[PDB]
Amino acid sequence: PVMCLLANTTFPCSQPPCTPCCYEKEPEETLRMLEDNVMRPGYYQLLQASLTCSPHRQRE
Amino acid sequence: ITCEYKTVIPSPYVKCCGTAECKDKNLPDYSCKVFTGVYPFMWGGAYCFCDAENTQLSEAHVEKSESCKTEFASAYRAHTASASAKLRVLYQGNNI
Amino acid sequence: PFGAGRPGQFGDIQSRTPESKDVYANTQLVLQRPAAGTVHVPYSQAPS
Amino acid sequence: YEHVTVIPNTVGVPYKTLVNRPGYSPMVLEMELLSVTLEPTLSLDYITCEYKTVIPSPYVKCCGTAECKDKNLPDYSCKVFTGVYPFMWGGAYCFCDAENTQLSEAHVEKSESCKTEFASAYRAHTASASAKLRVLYQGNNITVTAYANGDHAVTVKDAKFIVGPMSSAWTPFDNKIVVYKGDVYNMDYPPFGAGRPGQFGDIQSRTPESKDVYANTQLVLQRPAAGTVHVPYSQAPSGFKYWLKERGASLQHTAPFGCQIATNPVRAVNCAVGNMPISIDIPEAAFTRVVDAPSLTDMSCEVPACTHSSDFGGVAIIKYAASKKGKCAVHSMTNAVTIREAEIEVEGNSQLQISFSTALASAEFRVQVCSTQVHCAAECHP
Amino acid sequence: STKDNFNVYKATRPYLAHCPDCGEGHSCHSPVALERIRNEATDGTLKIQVSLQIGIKTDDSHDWTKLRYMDNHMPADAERAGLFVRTSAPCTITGTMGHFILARCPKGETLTVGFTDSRKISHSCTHPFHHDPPVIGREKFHSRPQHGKELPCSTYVQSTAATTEEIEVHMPPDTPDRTLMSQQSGNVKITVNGQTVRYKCNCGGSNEGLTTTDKVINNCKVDQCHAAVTNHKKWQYNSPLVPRNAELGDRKGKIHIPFPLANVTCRVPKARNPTVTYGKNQVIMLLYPDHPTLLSYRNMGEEPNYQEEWVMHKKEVVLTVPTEGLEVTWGNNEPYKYWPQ
Repeated sequence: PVMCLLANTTFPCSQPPCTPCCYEKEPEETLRMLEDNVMRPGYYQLLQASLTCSPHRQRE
Repeated sequence: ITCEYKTVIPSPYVKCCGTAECKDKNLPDYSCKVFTGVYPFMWGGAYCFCDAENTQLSEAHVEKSESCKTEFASAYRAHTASASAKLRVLYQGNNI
Repeated sequence: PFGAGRPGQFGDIQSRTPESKDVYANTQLVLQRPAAGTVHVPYSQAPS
Repeated sequence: YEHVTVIPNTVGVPYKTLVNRPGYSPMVLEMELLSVTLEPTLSLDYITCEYKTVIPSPYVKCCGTAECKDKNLPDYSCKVFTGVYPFMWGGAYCFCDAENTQLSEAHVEKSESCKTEFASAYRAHTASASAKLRVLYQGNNITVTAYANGDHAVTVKDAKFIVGPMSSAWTPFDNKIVVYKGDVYNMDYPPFGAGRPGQFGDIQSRTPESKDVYANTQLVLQRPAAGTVHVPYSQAPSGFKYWLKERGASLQHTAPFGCQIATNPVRAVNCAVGNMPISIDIPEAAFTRVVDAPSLTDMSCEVPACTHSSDFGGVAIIKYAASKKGKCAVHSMTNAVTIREAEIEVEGNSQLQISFSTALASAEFRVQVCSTQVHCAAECHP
Repeated sequence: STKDNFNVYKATRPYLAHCPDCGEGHSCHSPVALERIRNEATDGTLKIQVSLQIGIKTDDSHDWTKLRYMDNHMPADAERAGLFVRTSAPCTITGTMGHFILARCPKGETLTVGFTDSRKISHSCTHPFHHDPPVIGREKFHSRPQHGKELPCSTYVQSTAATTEEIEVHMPPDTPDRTLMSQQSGNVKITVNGQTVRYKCNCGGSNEGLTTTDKVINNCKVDQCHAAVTNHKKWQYNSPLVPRNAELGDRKGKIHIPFPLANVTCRVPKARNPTVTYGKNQVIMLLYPDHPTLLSYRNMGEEPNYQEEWVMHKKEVVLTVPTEGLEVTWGNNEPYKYWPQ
């Protein structure tokens, strides 16, 4: 299990709480969260999940 | 091992209406300098509100280039070589 | 030797192993005053 | 100012050096070698460990003749035994009384233990000497780690240090060495493909991950017992197991000059051999001018207690008249006597207490406090 | 489901940065500013980094026929066909993706990267760069052969995928804009237009602040004020040609980049075997090179006496063959060995 940081909490890097469309919802907050995990080994797992948008209001 | 170096230079800290301060960072070839009396411009005009008293903190360090994994030279200490031989012997009408 | 490399010569940058995080560097890196009204980081350094 | 001195290559002995820059107050520096490491460059020839004799189920060909084929495996042995009639619990395994053959086959490979229990054969050449030096500089202890080649310049608090070159190029390691866990041995090990049965190298693997291995264990397959299914054989016992009990004491115990031997990496630590030159380029700011330093007059020395030993068994009380308050360097002008204190604080008409070491029963020595000398008369006891 | 639509370009943006020569030797705030030119590839391929983003549209969608650059305050679309790279003469562009260009360039002393915008206006950036790539092997050839000697060489892979190499990114600094301020009769009127504007006036009262709504500065002149649009929703390459954000400290992110350097194989031609004639302890070769070919030779004894020369055209070479033997290497061919009878 690879862990990332958000304020006073730890969470799985591939699963940030902002999902889906982290950037579309809160662009400033998403980038701030990514900057806080730049040194973490699971940064690219967090970058992948945060910059992926598969919204609810979609068939596929 | 040795390879091509990379000069890491981030965005300079242009402190508008203030004086920036350099701190000793334990990085290879770490260089820091604060330049006084700066008035930098961007496309839409001056970056700073103040005419005078603006400072630019320029910082840089050296690290291995992205090429170091592919393009590199290795420095070795070579001592007492072991001699080996491959010998062909025509023994009983067959080559061994 | 390691920690004795000269600028612009073989060993200006030295890494004990290819995976090593910390490296030795002696490249004669000197930061210069930026041009009037220009945002940039001018510098002088001995080539690779 | 460059201060050059030479200390014996002995760890745990504090040495006092007097720095005398002309027109500047004397400076006393305490230097102590914390560790001296001799790390040779290693080239792995091969690894050795306990061998495993791989023997599958024998091929008992009932009513037929089995055939042996040349298999490229280490110590591959194959033999077909005629006239066999083996039995299992419920009777004879073969239908035929005669014309049954047993094909016995075996080969040697690395044991499952080879990853955990192994000895490495290395070619050791030209060692790089390194030194860790403690320097009492400006009332603080500084640590300097440098190669003792007389080229590697190390700067700590603006003071440039150049250690060596070592007066002795002596090493406890020979050209060929063997490493087992935390133990190193000087051994002229057999080359790869030259290992003997029941001896170190009976099995040889170039690397611990290597698939193909060399084996010379004198493996000979024997004829099975009457009516018995088994693969009897004769083989020389494990050479590695034999070496483990026959190796003797390691270099840590046998090496001259009190060498300490460590592994990961293989190195000789604290070999008390020869001397070590030290070069210190002391910066301008570290010095205090004679005029800026206190001036001492009316000096007298009294020794109320002395014992001539290896440690500071002597006590000396020095009275003085200082022109101003400040720090003064303390140094013995006689080589037969050494003082524990390097620097003391002076103020007017007062007295100072120093600790000294001497081997002399009648010790007559001069003590330089700042730029003034005082004669000390001491009757030291055994 | 669009769970595989990871697009880093939704967070990043093209930008304007300092260029010393935007044409005719004059400096400008360039939308095609040169950041870094990489030449670690032994095959001669150049990995060029620019301030604009190729293969990406303003809506973040990927389109190889398009290019996005910073047009004043907002990014704009431009054609990929209009993009050009040149040294002393035009370069062959081998790959383009985001801030990166792969190019095969002839010998030069400068490097120029340019494009044509929507308004048909050409934009270019020139930097001094000495380009004269070293020879792969022992023969100086022009065109790539299908067959030849396989030699180790490095290149920047044409793969659009970003998995190994990376760049540092951060939020851009405040963007100065004088058009935000207007003269309301004889005072200052700051119109945000749905943006977060940082303002500062050389007047009394509420002279500064990070506003999201319109603000008025009474008893103040338009020249006494400074206005800038903040960019906290976007990422930008950690450029030494752009100032750092004053508000945030050493805050930074990182993104993978296309075309990483990798070890490959370079095929080199083998020069035609020369006409060889013999003499007493002597070898005579009639060399006919089609291009500069390196000739090297050594004695196979105690004193090798290594000698080398680049053969440009028709040349007859007289070499002494000692009792120990002579080894001769003609270009990329395997060494010839000679011994006296």
